[PDB]
Amino acid sequence: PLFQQRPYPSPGAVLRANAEAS
Amino acid sequence: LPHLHNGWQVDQAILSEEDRVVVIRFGHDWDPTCMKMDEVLYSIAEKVKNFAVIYLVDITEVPDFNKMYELYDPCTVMFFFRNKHIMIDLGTGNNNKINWAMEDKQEMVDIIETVYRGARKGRGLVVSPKDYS
Amino acid sequence: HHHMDVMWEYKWENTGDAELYGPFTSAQMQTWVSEGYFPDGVYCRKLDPPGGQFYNSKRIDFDLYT
Repeated sequence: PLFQQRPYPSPGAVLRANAEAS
Repeated sequence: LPHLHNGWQVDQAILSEEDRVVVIRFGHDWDPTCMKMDEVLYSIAEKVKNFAVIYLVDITEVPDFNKMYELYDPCTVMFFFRNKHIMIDLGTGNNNKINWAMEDKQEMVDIIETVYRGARKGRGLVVSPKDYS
Repeated sequence: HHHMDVMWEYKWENTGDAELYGPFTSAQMQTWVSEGYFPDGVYCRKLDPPGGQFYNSKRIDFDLYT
């Protein structure tokens, strides 16, 4: 289908992204 | 049931398993829905122990994942496998998390076992045996 | 190798009077699926443990058990 839900990132990658945002 | 107390610990937990599904419950022990879920997860833990380990995370003490995992439901249970979030079609429209007190213990074992066999086989996606709409 | 492999039983309609069919291997069930025998699906289940609810085979992936 169109616009299928994508998987969330892993906890490591989440944490890294939060660090990026700061 | 074991708790993870900061982001680093959650990362360690996910990275600690090579051949088992890491099941995480994001929420609050004092929360009613999480109590129901916690009861079920507790009683099925022995059974799933060769293919699955369960951990609890309070999302006030450990807020790091709130925005990205969109933890706005009182109780969220999610699945990981060799450091990849694994999805389940539950016929709910939300393939990323089980966000209700899933009362049926045998059903939870079925789902957890399906995710495990699927994720091992390499799928990033499996479907729960029961449709939940 | 200690356990009996996964084994399936089904019925064509999801009732208590409907007829039960079994036991079949996972590869048997998967053959029947990928050959058109269950277009509208069947109500099947694993035999172990014997306390089991029935699931629509359309939601089941037998190739996971093979």
